[PDB]
Amino acid sequence: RFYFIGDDDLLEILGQSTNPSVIQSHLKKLFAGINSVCFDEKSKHITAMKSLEGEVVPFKNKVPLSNNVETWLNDLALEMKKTLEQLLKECVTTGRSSQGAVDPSLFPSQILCLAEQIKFTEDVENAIKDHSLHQIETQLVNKLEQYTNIDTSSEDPGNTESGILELKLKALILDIIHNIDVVKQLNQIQVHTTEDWAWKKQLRFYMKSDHTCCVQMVDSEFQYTYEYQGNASKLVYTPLTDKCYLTLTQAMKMGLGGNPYGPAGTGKTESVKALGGLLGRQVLVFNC
Amino acid sequence: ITYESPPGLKKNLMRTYESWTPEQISKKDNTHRAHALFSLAWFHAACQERRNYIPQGWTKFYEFSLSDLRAGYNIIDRLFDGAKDVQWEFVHGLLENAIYGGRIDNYFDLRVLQSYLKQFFIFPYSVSLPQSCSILDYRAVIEKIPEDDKPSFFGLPANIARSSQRMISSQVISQLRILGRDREIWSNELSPVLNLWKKLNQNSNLIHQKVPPPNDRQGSPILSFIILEQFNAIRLVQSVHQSLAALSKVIRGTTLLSSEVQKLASALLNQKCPLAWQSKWEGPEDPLQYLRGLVARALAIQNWVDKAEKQALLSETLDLSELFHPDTFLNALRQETARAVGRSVDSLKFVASWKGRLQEAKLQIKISGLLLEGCSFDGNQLSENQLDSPSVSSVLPCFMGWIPQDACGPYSPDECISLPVYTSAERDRVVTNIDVPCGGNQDQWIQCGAALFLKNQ
Amino acid sequence: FRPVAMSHPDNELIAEVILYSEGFKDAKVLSRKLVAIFNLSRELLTPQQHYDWGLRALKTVLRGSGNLLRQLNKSGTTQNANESHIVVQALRLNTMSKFTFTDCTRFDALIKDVFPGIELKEVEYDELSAALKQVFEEANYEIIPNQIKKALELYEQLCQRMGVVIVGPSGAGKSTLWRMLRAALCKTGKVV
Amino acid sequence: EWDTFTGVDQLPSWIDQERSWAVATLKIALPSLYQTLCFEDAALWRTYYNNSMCEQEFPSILAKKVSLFQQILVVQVLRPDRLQSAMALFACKTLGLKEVSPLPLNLKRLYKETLEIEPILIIISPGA
Ligand SMILES: Nc1ncnc2c1ncn2[C@@H]1O[C@H](COP(=O)(O)OP(=O)(O)OP(=O)(O)O)[C@@H](O)[C@H]1O
Ligand SMILES: Nc1ncnc2c1ncn2[C@@H]1O[C@H](COP(=O)(O)OP(=O)(O)O)[C@@H](O)[C@H]1O
Ligand SMILES: [Mg+2]
Repeated sequence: RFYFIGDDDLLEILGQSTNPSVIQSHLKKLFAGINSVCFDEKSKHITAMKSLEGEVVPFKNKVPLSNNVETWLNDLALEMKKTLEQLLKECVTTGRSSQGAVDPSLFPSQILCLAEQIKFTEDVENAIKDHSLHQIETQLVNKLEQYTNIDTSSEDPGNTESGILELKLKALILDIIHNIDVVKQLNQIQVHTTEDWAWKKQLRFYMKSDHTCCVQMVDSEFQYTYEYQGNASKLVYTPLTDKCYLTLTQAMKMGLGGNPYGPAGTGKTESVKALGGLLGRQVLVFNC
Repeated sequence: ITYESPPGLKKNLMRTYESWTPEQISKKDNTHRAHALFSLAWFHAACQERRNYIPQGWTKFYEFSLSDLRAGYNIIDRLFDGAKDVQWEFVHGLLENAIYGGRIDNYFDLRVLQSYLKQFFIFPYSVSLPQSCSILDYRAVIEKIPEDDKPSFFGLPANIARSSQRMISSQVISQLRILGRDREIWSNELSPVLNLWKKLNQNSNLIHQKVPPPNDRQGSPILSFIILEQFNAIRLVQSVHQSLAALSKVIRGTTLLSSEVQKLASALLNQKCPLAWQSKWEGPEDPLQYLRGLVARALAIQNWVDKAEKQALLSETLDLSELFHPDTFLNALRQETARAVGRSVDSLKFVASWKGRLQEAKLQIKISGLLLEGCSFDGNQLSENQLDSPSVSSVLPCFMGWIPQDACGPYSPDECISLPVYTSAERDRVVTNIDVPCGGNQDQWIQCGAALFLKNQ
Repeated sequence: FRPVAMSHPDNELIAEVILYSEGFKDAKVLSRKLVAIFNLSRELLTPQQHYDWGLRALKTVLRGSGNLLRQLNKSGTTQNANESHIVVQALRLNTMSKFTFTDCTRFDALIKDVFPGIELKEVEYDELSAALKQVFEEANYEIIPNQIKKALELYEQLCQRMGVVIVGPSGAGKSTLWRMLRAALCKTGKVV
Repeated sequence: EWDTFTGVDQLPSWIDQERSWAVATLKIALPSLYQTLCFEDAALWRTYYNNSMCEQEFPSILAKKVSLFQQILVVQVLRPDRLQSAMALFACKTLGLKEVSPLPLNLKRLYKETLEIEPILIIISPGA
């Protein structure tokens, strides 16, 4: 990752291999997700990470600091990926039970949105196999009504102390509206089975038996690479993004790049970062 | 080696089927499968060969590759050697949404691609004698296709070939004419420009020597439009007169040169128009025809003022040739109707008609003089063109007004087709899109590429 | 590569889903109102070089409405007409800056035509204008209300987005604006 | 012939003005074919003026008094909606070629012809 750090900070991180002020001042520019970290009671381990607004996720194990800098940066990378992986499994494991696992303090929004989309996918692919099931559309309408009603419980207090993450709700409403429109169009065309291409046109988030995600469009598939994004502004799913997503995923299936274009001021630049957000990669926007 | 497209239909099919290898086509499952491969081959060949007529079959020259064709072959491989009963829908769905529509920006070319994709999943039937999975019969039907090509295979009318061969013949004759073979400013390579100007403006000294007052918004929003129109017109006319007086004095008089004089002289010697003139108003690339159109609108807008001072602009038959910016005029009508009715401006619609006066509209104005191509217009019915069909067809007049939403339109929704209304034959910018009564079988009227031009000259 | 067409986005769908997500309830009416304002204002008003009605101006006005409804529930109560009254101010925090005199009046006449009686409300704050007139009084200029309006306008834009153009001819008072807003803000605000 | 070919009337009545100006050009330039043609026929030229694929519907009375190049002079003055096929069959008759188009461009064919003294310059076009 060091090709984007200047020399001026890189020799600091090589030299100051124990200084906490250096780590909190320059670990932000290395991993874009983590804004700051904590320290344990002797400054010998790192136990948590933060966000811009203060979204805090603990790590599943302490991280031993040392002098050789790669020999704990590698530990950060592995332990972040393992922490998000086990946290996703725990969330989906409680969520596929009958009762709701609604506890939005306990998980970051990155796992809430993903768990809701995976469970949505498996339920709808049970549905179209079994029955047209307007019950599921009515269930989504009532669930969305519930979230919009609970949204008025945090809006009136607003600025409190040690209470944020009304944003985890607002980053969930949009995916629910997406699912509303998908089920409504499946109702309008009356699709018979799963192999009908009006379902496989739509973006699918399956689960693999190794418990890791596998984002799969029409036939091309990828893997979720567990980059911790934190809170960020997502996009409204206009039907132009259908065009964009399908072209880029088929181009990646053929092993090529992708060149969106058009006049000035549309959304092509942020669409790529949005795809990288929905996929689990990290995006390094440049200028040429 | 020049590395390009084949110059004909069956040439393109021969190149295609030479590029295939026969073990690809010869699979066990045979009969319903290679005919789809021939459909892909004909579709690729057709979409490439539409490009010879511009802007008719496509609005620009879109780049279609052989990599696109091989990607499509990959698609049809994964379909037919995929399990059962390939939906013809999603072949053209994925095909438009990824491969061939990924070149397209205008909407009407997307419509044309939609029509070919819907059509080719049946042929000109007499020329099409398909066969079984025998590969050399697929080779031999190509020789059964004739040498010369016909736009009836494609959908264009027959006057297309007349205009095309006139222009291409003049091109090749001038090109073989090439193989046989500051003083010019002091000479007369540019004198007929000034000569046409002196014929346009010798008895209109008021029309290039009057000053309108700089005005703000009056009562009704149709007065302000025409006053700004008058002001912009007189401003552009006097700017042109200055830009020609300078280049007149450097030739037929006693003065010296600047750089902008050289810019005007260079552009007019190459007989293009300078960028300063196109900064104000887009005109024809002929500077002569540009001066023609300009002086015509200069007479016109004074007549528009004379008949619109008395609010008699509702009764008289008028023509949209004479508006520099006609959609702003139509949106001024939108404001006057939305103010006269007593309803918000967002809740109106724009529908014109031919079978009588508008009932539910607020105002009715007679607009005629439109020109049409790609078809032959009649009241209540569009008729196909013929061999001896003339190119430019005039039209029945129309009644235009603004209608409130969720009201009964004069035409039923599933009997009409939207047609763009361009500005001239170059097909550059879109004014509106009026509906015209089709009466079923709309796909022919798609693949004709029907248009409608506001005027000419 | 593999080229993708990204020419036209939508404007009703984004504007209704955003307002429905941001706690506001009546999105299905007001989003269409916004989009019609954009289309008419782009369509009939005189085509100056420097105007814009892209997706960025829309995305600005939506957050300009979300912030006002973020204040007016934790700082008070909620009712009917204020919910459609907010979007006029949250639109005029952007759109007022571009105009001339007469085009701003005709834009106001268009705002009356889309929204019948919800016309006007002015600048809320004045305690910075006291310091601004103080700093003009210090540096021996004159005091013109137009300069005051433009300086308060600049502070609004600088809070709103990242970069500001100040278009103007030669010598016609376009650098003294930021030059005095510097000291007038620095007398109370932190460090400029 | 070639110069008036490359561009370097109250007597006809059934024609257009657009062809009539070229009629005046042909009459002032080459009065010999003007005499041999007898333009006031209105019997055979009425038939020729109405055929589709009119490259081969020549009036066979004059089929031995008019050369191949003078038929194209007739075509250009009467109907310019035929000149491309007219030139095409003119060249195909004078050179015996069965098509004015070339063969395709299989590089597997042009592999074996070349040799390492000179290289192979592949000119491209847009989309190639
Ligand atoms: N309130 C005021 N009363 C009187 N004069 C003023 C006032 N404010 C500014 N001026 C005068 O206006 C003049 C130009 O100011 P300013 O530099 O902002 O114009 P400008 O357009 O930025 O200049 P430039 O054309 O160099 O960019 C200054 O000389 C100043 O004296
Ligand atoms: N689908 C969308 N939903 C919400 N906002 C969007 C969407 N598409 C674009 N935007 C907004 O438009 C702005 C510009 O997008 P960008 O990708 O930079 O377009 P461009 O590169 O053409 O300027 C961004 O601020 C982005 O937030
Ligand atoms: Mg200055």
